[PDB]
Amino acid sequence: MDKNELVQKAKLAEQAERYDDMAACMKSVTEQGAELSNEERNLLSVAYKNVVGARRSSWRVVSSIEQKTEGAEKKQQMAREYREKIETELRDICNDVLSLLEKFLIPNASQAESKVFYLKMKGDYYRYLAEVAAGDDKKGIVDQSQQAYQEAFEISKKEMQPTHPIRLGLALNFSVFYYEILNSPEKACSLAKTAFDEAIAELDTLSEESYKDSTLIMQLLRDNLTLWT
Amino acid sequence: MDKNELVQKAKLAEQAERYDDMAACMKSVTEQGAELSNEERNLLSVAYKNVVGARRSSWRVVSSIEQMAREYREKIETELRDICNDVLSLLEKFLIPNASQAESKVFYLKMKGDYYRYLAEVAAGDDKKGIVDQSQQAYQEAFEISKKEMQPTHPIRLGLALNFSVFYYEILNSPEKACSLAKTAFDEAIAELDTLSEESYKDSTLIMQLLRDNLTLWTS
Amino acid sequence: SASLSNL
Amino acid sequence: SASLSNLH
Repeated sequence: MDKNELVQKAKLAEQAERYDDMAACMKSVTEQGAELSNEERNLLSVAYKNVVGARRSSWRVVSSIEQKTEGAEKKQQMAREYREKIETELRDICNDVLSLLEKFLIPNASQAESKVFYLKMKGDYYRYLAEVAAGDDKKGIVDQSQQAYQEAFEISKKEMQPTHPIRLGLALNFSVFYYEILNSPEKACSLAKTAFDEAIAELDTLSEESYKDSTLIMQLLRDNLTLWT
Repeated sequence: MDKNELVQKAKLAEQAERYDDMAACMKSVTEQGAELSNEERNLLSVAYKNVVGARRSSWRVVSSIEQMAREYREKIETELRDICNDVLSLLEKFLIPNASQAESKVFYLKMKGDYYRYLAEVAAGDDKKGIVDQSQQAYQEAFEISKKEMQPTHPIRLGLALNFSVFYYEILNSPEKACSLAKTAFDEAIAELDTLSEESYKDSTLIMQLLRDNLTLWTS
Repeated sequence: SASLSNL
Repeated sequence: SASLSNLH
């Protein structure tokens, strides 16, 4: 198939809720080397968000079961080994996406909006690696994630209005990074509060195509604020 | 690995919502040739209900949209067919011949009817006929055994009437038989509520409500 | 149109 | 904690 066919198959897969197919389709599209359209970018992002999301969810369930079975070693052993099998799937998927990010998506990003999107995505998939990293390894991974978010943050702060959904969304995920990964509720709250308030101050800048997304993300930022305090 | 380990892994797979793992685990248990317990039997059934369920759901979305669609719908259908065949194979080679008890024979014959029904949902050629007939044969025999051997409030018997009545409505296009079967199953259960057990009454009453929901829809 | 799948 | 994934 060629670009157009793959992209249509990916849209088909999405509707069938067959996210591996969808991901595989968009991966191939990305590998033909051309800068993705906005439509393609979202299809890629959606595909892998679901593929990785299934593992993260399975990991937490199985990991929880593992910690709850201190004192039942046969069960705790079966849990651990299964957590590890799931973890390998999780890692391979993140490595898969980070690989597409270095080789294709980040170097080919022409406009600021795209560079923020991809750098945020990179922060995201290093964050997911950080969710399960033990080591002797954790630090370097955590660091890669913070650098990608930070670089993205600086570009969105320079280039985007505060109601832009890509910027609010970066603030959201970067703030989650601070709370969950760096364990700093104050830095998380600060980033989240700042982004919400700056958006509140400029609601007239909302567009027809963006305001739903923008205001939904704002609600998320405020929910995290409420939770975290 | 052994039975108990595999079963325990299947329970982990379920909690993780990883149904391919769950189906594979229970398939392996099934392949050891020993009759499954009630627990294991349910684990097997739940595992494949989900695996086949995803395909049935994707088929309907894609069939409806239908180009690219036709080629993809066929891909899903082949998966769907391979899954049904896997389960129907386990039923012939292991589950049905080893069903020593009447309850298991009904359960498995129902499952056989179910999985031919899922095949029938997607059969279009003159191949449909034999498949449809296969589903009815399995349903009919299970029906006869449950009437002979089970109370009308038994959840497995009520569940069979339910799916069998769905067979008449959806596959054979026969709302009158569907209603007739559903109503009889419901009324006969209503006539003997004292036969409800402690361990079963929740399932039994929920299935009755489903039967009645189907009755209501089909006569509307 | 519900089968046993609903439980 | 809610991330952008939680958007619908």
